[PDB]
Amino acid sequence: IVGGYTCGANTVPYQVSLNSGYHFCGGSLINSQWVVSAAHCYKSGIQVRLGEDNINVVEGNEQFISASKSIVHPSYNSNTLNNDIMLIKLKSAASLNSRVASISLPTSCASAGTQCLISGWGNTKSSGTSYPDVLKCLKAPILSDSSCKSASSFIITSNMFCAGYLEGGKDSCQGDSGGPVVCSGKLQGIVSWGEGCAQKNKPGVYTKVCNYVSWIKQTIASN
Ligand SMILES: COC(=O)[C@H](Cc1cccc(C(=N)N)c1)NC(=O)CNS(=O)(=O)c1ccc(C)cc1
Ligand SMILES: [Ca+2]
Repeated sequence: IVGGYTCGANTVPYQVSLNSGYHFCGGSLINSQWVVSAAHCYKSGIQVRLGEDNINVVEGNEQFISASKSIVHPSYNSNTLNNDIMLIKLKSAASLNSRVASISLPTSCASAGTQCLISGWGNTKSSGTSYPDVLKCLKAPILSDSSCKSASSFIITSNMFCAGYLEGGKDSCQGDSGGPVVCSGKLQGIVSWGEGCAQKNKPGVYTKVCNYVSWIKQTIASN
């Protein structure tokens, strides 16, 4: 997260860390046994860490659970990152509480100008590198599709949306991928891609979750 603020211990209870010997992507807990992340975060031997704040220090509210099955979206295109969404099922159900809680799926798609919460343990520098140990947060509004294309020249699909500031300075970054974008109390996006970080006229691009609710529900009810 570039230009954000320290969230505060366990203030984002649905935020998860994907670990394969080290943190490599974020994700969101949608129920006691399922996690949603980005398909480009796919990897074998994934361990899900819940209740995390400082990812390098056992603080007491963590739950480390191995994944038993990973399901990348059937139409994921790694070249364009269209349909950049993936489902991860935990070996055993997590114990839900104040510090470990699920986030609800949307019933409608968020609209332009809506303020959302983006979070992750990603890089905090637009130039160079600096990775934080604690969870960072950022408030950012959804942008209109035309305004996004006009300024960035990005080729967006109907399964993506832009959020951030055309002025630059604030944005998600390397390592935040797979993480949550929450608006109106529901999971509306997944950190997917961008061009550099916090660059002017180059806002972040996120997977539009409201288009995948049906797929998610059907997959979870049968796996
Ligand atoms: C990979 O290194 C980076 O600094 C960022 C990471 C990132 C990830 C998710 C969201 C954001 C964000 N801005 N909100 C940033 N991505 C890039 O800079 C990738 N763009 S790119 O122009 O470098 C590029 C384009 C196409 C290919 C095949 C490879 C690389
Ligand atoms: Ca910890």
